[PDB]
Amino acid sequence: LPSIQLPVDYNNLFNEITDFLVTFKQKGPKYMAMLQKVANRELNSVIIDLDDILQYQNEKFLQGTQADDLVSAIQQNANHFTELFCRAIDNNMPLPTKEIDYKDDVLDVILNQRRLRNERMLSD
Amino acid sequence: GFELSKLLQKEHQMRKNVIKHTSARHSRFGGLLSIQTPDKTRLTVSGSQALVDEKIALQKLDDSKKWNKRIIKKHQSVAAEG
Amino acid sequence: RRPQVKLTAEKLLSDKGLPYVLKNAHKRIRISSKKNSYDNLSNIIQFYQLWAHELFPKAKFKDFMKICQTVGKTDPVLREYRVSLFRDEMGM
DNA sequence: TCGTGCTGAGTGATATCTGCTTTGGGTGGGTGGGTGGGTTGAGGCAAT
DNA sequence: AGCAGATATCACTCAGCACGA
Repeated sequence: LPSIQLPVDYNNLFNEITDFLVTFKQKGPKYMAMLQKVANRELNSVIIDLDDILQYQNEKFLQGTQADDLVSAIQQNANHFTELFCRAIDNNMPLPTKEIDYKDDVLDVILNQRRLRNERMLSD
Repeated sequence: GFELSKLLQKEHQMRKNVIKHTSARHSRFGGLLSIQTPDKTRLTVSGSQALVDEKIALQKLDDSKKWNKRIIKKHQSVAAEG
Repeated sequence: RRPQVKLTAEKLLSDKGLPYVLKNAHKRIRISSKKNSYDNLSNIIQFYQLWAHELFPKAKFKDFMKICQTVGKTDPVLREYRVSLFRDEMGM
């Protein structure tokens, strides 16, 4: 498995994606509001507009803090960036603002009981 | 005929006792049970009888086990001694 | 070339084991004169079966019993433990 | 007649290596079948 | 890659004897 040296650093791109999600504005940030809606079970699909990414890159370049070209990286290889964006969204998911019936979901109960079992095992 | 009728009745009683272990619905109905031990740990069993009864649940728990302790029997062929 | 799991004296004497039985076995078990004899037998077997399962999942109940028998016959530490128990109770 | 090893070869058992074959498609055949699939186009034949 | 058959090396049970009690 010989290695190659490609001019892409996924850590910097992940930082770029997180900054774009947190700070981008077009009120509060558009994508922060979208994630808040998703948390309350109001939205089940998030769409990333490449126009917003291009505008954010242009603004960053204008401010003098030139950043990596995220639009081209997304276009050239989009499969990895889906997972990258999913991870970025997960790391910055806001807490729900509308109470929901957690106990109704099977997954919630199963994970809670797995946590209880893990705590019991650790206490041993 | 009298003995045959008596034996048929005996088999009928045995089958009636066996019936309680059979599910009314088909096998693929897919009922899952969770049973709580005295300590807060849950074990999983499958079958309608498990949900409706506890002794059946423990019997199934026992029965499901794979490991068997070896039993050695000292058998002597009668033909050996003639 | 894999060590087998055995019901060793070590196991028996652990916190989950004989001490567990002594600590909480009268509370859970109850023989009732108003209940059928089969029910009382099933209750006792239920308690001991759950304890056994907790202790030593590999074996069945009857198998467990047999194993217990052999262990108790063989092990000298277990013998000591038992004697200790009996002695301490006789002193009360 | 209990307890504790030492001996022991027998009776296992279960953790562990050695060889197909397959998809489907003629780069396995028609002495494996056509009721296990493929399969639309041309061609010859009988009833019409 | 997965599956079915097989080899061989892994333990465990009943077997029985010496000491002493």
